[PDB]
Amino acid sequence: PQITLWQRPLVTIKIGGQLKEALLDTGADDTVLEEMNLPGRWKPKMIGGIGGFIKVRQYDQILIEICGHKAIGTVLVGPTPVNIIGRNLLTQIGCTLNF
Amino acid sequence: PQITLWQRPLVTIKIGGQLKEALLDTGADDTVLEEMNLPGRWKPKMIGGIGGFIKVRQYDQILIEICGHKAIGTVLVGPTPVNIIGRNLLTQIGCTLNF
Ligand SMILES: COC(=O)N[C@H](C(=O)Nc1ccccc1CC[C@@H]1CN[C@H](COC(=O)NCc2ccccc2)CO1)C(c1ccccc1)c1ccccc1
Ligand SMILES: [Cl-]
Ligand SMILES: [Cl-]
Ligand SMILES: [Cl-]
Repeated sequence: PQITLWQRPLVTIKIGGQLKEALLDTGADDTVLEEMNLPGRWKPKMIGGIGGFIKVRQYDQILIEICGHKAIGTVLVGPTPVNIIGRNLLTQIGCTLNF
Repeated sequence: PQITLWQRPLVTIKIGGQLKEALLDTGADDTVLEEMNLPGRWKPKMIGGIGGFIKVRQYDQILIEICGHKAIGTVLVGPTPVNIIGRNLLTQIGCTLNF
């Protein structure tokens, strides 16, 4: 699809068999989701946002569907104002910016 | 142009006669630039994101040339870690997400 930016680019994602709403964020290098359960082991990661740095849990090779496109990659879990799909997964779904 | 997401979507902007580098951020509702002087009246605002909030100055009706395209709108100025072009100006240049 072609998504305009008059409103927030919120889409449905599917992870762990559940639907969630998430923001397509070209300013984010990584994908960060609000508190949830994911399988396997996690590693520590510090991420910097507009307000400062936060600790998150890094899970690798996680299956996630974004706006109907399947991806398998790194998902960070932590305190975020909204679920964000960052460039690591936007590249997997073939997303570009155009003007 | 078609801007890839393999790297951060950084472009050249021109504002107040100054050339700067800025991030095209579909996850940002607003445009926020690192500390600089702008003409006219301003009012304070708090903007939130990962890590919390930052206090910024809000200037309205500001002219910005983004990657050669003129856009007018509100520009926030404060302690952001990177210059961000948010949706309020991305819409003006006809920027869309495509996949
Ligand atoms: C009242 O309205 C808001 O509070 N709006 C928020 C917003 O637009 N706020 C905002 C406005 C102007 C400039 C910068 C920012 C802050 C948001 C931008 C988003 N992209 C980059 C995200 O990049 C980072 O956080 N840095 C690195 C990183 C790496 C991996 C994963 C995430 C982030 C930089 O921050 C918004 C939002 C909040 C609640 C519900 C829906 C949306 C939001 C918050 C946090 C993340 C994404 C969006
Ligand atoms: Cl990844
Ligand atoms: Cl505006
Ligand atoms: Cl349009």
